Amino acid sequence: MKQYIWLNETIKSNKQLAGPRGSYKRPVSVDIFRSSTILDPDKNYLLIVEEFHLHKIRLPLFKPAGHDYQVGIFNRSTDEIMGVREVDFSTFVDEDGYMYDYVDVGTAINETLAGLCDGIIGEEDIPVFSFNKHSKKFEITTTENFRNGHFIMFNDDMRVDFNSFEFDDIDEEYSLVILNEDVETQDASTLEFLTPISHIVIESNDLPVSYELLPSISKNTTISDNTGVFLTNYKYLQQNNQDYNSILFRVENSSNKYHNILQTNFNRFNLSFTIYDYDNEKHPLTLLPQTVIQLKLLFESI
Amino acid sequence: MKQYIWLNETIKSNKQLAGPRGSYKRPVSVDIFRSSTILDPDKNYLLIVEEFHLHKIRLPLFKPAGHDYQVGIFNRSTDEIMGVREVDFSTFVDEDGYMYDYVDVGTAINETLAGLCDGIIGEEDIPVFSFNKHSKKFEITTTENFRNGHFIMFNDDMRVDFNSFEFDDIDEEYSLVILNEDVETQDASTLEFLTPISHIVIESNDLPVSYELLPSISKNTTISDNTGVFLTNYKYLQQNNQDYNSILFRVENSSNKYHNILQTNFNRFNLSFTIYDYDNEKHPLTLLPQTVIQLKLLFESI
Amino acid sequence: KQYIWLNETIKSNKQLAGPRGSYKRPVSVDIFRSSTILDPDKNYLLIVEEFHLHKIRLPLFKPAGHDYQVGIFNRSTDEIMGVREVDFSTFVDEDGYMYDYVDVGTAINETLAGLCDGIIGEEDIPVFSFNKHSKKFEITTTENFRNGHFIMFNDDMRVDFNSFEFDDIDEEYSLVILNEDVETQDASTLEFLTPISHIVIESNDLPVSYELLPSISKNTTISDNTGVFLTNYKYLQQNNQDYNSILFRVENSSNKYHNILQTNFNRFNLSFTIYDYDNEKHPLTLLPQTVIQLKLLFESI
Amino acid sequence: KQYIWLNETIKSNKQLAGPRGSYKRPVSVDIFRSSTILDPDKNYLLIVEEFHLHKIRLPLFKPAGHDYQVGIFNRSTDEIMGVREVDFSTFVDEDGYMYDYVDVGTAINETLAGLCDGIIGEEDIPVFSFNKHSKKFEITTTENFRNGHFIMFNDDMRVDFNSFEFDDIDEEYSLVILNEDVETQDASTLEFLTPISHIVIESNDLPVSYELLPSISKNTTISDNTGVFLTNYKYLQQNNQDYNSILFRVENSSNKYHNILQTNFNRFNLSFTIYDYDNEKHPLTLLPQTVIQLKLLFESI
Amino acid sequence: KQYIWLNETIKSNKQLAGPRGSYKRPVSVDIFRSSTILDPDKNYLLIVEEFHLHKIRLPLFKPAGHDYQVGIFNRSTDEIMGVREVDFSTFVDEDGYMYDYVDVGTAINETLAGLCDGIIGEEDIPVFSFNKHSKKFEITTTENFRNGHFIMFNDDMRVDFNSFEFDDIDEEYSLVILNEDVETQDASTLEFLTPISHIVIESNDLPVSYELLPSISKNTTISDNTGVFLTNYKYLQQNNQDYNSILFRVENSSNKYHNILQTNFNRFNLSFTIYDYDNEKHPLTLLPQTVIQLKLLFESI
Repeated sequence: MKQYIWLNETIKSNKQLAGPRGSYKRPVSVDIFRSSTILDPDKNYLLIVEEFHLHKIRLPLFKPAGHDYQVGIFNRSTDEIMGVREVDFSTFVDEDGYMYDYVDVGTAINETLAGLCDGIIGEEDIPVFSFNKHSKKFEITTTENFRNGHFIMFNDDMRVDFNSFEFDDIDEEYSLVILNEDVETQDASTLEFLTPISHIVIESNDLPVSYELLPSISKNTTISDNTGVFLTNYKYLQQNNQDYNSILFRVENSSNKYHNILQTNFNRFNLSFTIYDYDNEKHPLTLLPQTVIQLKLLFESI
Repeated sequence: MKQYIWLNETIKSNKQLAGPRGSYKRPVSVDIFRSSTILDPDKNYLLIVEEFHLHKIRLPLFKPAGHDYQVGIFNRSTDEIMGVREVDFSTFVDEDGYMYDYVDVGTAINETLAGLCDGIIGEEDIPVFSFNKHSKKFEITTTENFRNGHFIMFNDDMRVDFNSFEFDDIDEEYSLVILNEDVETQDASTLEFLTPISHIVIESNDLPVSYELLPSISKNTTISDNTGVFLTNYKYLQQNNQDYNSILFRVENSSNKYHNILQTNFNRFNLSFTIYDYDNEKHPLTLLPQTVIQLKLLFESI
Repeated sequence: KQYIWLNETIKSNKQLAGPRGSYKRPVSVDIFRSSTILDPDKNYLLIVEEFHLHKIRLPLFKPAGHDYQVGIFNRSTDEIMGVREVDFSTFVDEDGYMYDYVDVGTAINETLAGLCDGIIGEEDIPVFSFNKHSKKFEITTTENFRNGHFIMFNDDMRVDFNSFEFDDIDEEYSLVILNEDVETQDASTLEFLTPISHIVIESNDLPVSYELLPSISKNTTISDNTGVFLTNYKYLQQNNQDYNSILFRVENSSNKYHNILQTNFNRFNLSFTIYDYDNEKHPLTLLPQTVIQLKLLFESI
Repeated sequence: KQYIWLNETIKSNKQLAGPRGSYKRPVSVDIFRSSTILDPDKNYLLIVEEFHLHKIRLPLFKPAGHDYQVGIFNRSTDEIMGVREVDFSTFVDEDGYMYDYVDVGTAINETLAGLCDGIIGEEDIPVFSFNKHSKKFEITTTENFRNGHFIMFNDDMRVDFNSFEFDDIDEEYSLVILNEDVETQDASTLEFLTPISHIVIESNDLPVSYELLPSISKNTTISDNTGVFLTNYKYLQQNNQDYNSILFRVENSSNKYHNILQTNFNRFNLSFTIYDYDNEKHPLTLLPQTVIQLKLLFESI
Repeated sequence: KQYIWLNETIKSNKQLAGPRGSYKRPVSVDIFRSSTILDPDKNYLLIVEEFHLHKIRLPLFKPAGHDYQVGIFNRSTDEIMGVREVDFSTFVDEDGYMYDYVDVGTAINETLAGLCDGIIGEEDIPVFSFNKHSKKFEITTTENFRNGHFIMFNDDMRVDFNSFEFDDIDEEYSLVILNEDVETQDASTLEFLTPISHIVIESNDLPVSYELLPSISKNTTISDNTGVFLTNYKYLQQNNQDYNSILFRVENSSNKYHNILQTNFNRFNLSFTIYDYDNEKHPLTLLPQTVIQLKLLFESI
């Protein structure tokens, strides 16, 4: 008596629908609509998302608002701090608050550093902070008399997010960057610390499916009655410096991500793709002209 | 007594059946035909494709119809667009609309670029777009005098499909390729953005099996009662520059990939292999003279 | 629910297998137990949990399946100078196999050298070899050859050595494009050369459900053909190693079950059989050093 | 069958965690809902589907679990010159931990150089160091030192730094055989240095069946000991990163269920505890930048 | 459906294990609880969910299993000059094992260097060694040795060092084809050298269904032999490390269950045992630094 009902669905795009480079920000959404009912009224069903493919989409790599970076210059002779300046990303950011290239994250940190040294260090001893495309690691390029005279300072947010450099803590907030070579690099990639993207989610405002329990909407009370609809949640990881992506999800062996279907009598519902950031700020996945999206669902009877 | 019924099948080929280099384009198809009935009438069954092997077949690597590429050249001194041309693939394409080598995709982009430099730029400083066999990444080769004078422009389709270059957006369509060295290469492979092949499916016109639910045929309306018989969905990924492949599948992941058998009394049925492109255009998997195809089905009783 | 486990092993020696396995003794075990294995009141499924074929020999190539031909194309006259079949007969064992991809490379080389005996000077004769390091075939050439001529591969050579760069001239032959002294394959193609498809465990006398097979006949489609298979392991040739240690362990998503039809037995045979891509089955044979391990599960329903 | 999902998060900041996580705030969450979570008619299993410990600091070394000693052996006189315990006192935090293998190397070195200063000249004093790039420890020496002397490692040093080649002179000490100026480990041994074994989710108040534990008594065997564990993540230190982002997802082992004993509840606590290899348990703590995510599944039966 | 989890650990030290594990104390634990573990009215399966054997020492080679012989062949005379069997006696520990592939290389090298003593000049003696970096054995030779002579491997050597290029002259012996100074294996063959087959958890007194085993005596094939195995871990030697840290974690949907026959018990013993390819059984033993972890599941039906 076990029944398997498979529902495929797709989304084509174009320049008229999405605008140049996805300027219109059209959310990825699909209206499933059929002439008859999908499920039998005698049976109880579970819903699982078997697969999806988000082919040719754009995702942000950095979100300055979440971070509070600061750089500084220390002196060896006087043994005191020369200055401290916050990293200003304002010129590099798009309207929605995001950046799309770790070269630009590296550039912004460099301009803050070069600007801080303007009065106090000579031109050819100004250290350069940059992002290497090959190794996916940030590097610090320095002269030998700079290393003898001064140190570069990172505050705790810079310390943590660029953790694979070598550090020597001077106080509660600031740390010195230990530099022995002309070109010093990270021991390891830390791009996972910089990406704002946490999860990608499929939701539905009208599908009669059992909600997931959530914590309190407010920041105050532990007590909560809050719920939400989630059909699958895919954990996103940023392996490299590619803002343009092609994301394949295929359910594996265990396939534990089931949700109860509450009402059998329906022929219509909406599905949407939503991106959650690490700060829990929600925003929709948007189409490019060249985006194709595939989706496969399974309604399984019990 | 739960029952496992296993069904094996193979296709050998030759030069008479398939034609030279598979000229005849005979679809991969099998008629399973047996003496007595395959299943018991007293039981209900699920069908799952345990394993297949597409041994020595050919697959296309690129499909120019779906892409609208344009290159261009931007002068720094005048600070204006000098020329723009569409990339023409007509001289590289086979009967069905496909190409079979990423070198040729590189060459086509190169000749477009050379043709656009014909009148305006001197012969020694003409840039060379190419495909590196060793790294699976496309490269742009340039002289120092060219980089001081001019830029290479990619439109939004080029931008997306060759995204791992460093870009600088000048306009709603075109973006500048930032070049700092003689030979500049992609920071990541983008062959996944070029392959027209999405899925490879096994289907049947006469097996009494439950249909999967499909989206609307008509462009205007969203409603649909469209259906189709799909026995398995193999997702394809282009790993390298190999048109000739040996494709193995074993069901270690898709525990859920079952289909209901509606009738128990059948004696014979057809199976055929079909390739779906990303534009959802259907075309059959075809034989070479050297093709061997293996296939294993499971009828599992409930 | 009942889980009944059954271990078996085959130690080998020079007296049982002969020197270099010259006796060709099939890998085979007779299980024989004092009482009945399964209790008569229950119904059972059989599954093969693991085996280990430790220290055995497998072939890497089988010339009979392939029809290789090489040729020389003159670029000046713009015509074919000659064509010859690749003969593997000096390289093959009694059973029809070869055991090293160096030898497969050597045989293609000697065919290519022989065809250039009268036509081209000694110094420009091209060399086709197998690299042990990269598992890729290579073509060594002089610059004088590359201007004058091209090497030709027929379609079987084209498909099996597909990762070279090719240019078709007619419906059978293709030109090998060569721009450097030492040109090599873009990717390994050993998967195209191995004859080994599957390794299987079968039984003459175990009361188990048979798998449905296609027709033995050359012409007709209709079939009542069947056969006993307890597991089938897909084999892939990763490198140039004829000697192998093959480990199989069942992953969690467990489908490879077979119905036991009769509970009343205390004795059965198991045999290991190799299947090739041309469907020709032959037995897995013992070496003196071979150890074989096996674990079966009888799981009740 | 019913699937009840429950998500939770912990945002953090400078005021909650303190500078560099100095306040040592345990990673903990109180769930609290207006209505009851589970239907009283049904029976449930609990499984932790996923968590993500994003931006946390973990120790890389814990001196109290080791007893390291270096020494010097003279080749000519063929006797032990001296021996000393490696002093980690200066390099350690309040809680007894270190966070960099560069500092583990430095501590071993200063003990080695302190033992040499009266009996070996400056030029020939060997340098023990950690290599950031290869993730392997190294010993830098002069040819004059190699011929005159040997470095001595005791058993604990011998085992934790096992990829150097060794020569046992007595039942405790071993000679480090050195041929080049810079000699390195044949393999990384960071897995032997980490104190972190498991990371666990526990709950004092959730009505879930306990896991059976052995006695806290070292001498006696008998035990009635128990504890609430909802999942246990095995941790592996691969590199020199104290700052981590740890992701768990139940693809591997969905056998990890615990019986819910009481359906009637709307409140419980979840905490993240770290267990070292000596079984010393301690709380996972927050940095200002930490974000923690958590997903539980109550599944009916 | 009930899930009963039982944890267990062994925290070693110098006094329990002895210096370098001198005391050869087997890895064994006694579970002993106040009340009965399982419910009397229910029926149970047992699965081992995970273990961790952290800081143990395993052997890499076992000479008694192999009969290695090298030889030398003259090109000019076209005959065998000499043959000698490879003696490992001077390298082997009390229990018949060796712990470094360098020493296996050295032992073959001395057997080779003793055979050349009277026959070949000092410079032209070939060197057999193990390359630590590549995990491959190597042969170093001079130009005039390759022109003058060949090295011979017998069939046992041929099979265990199969990655070299070979050429057979006789039912037992084969020639090692050497074209360059330093010649190496085309593939690693440490898997042909490890004597370790699997690591097993046993129990004398746990009331659990035994696994069915073959005959102890090789005379007859009939057998009523049985043995208690709770889990069965296949071991693979991937490098030259004798000191290891072995982690086992079960797959989501494993079949590796055993039937518990009696629910009325509160005590049992677990022990870790190593099985070799010759089926010889020996206990896993503690070092002072060893930590053992273990998690059982009893799952009701």
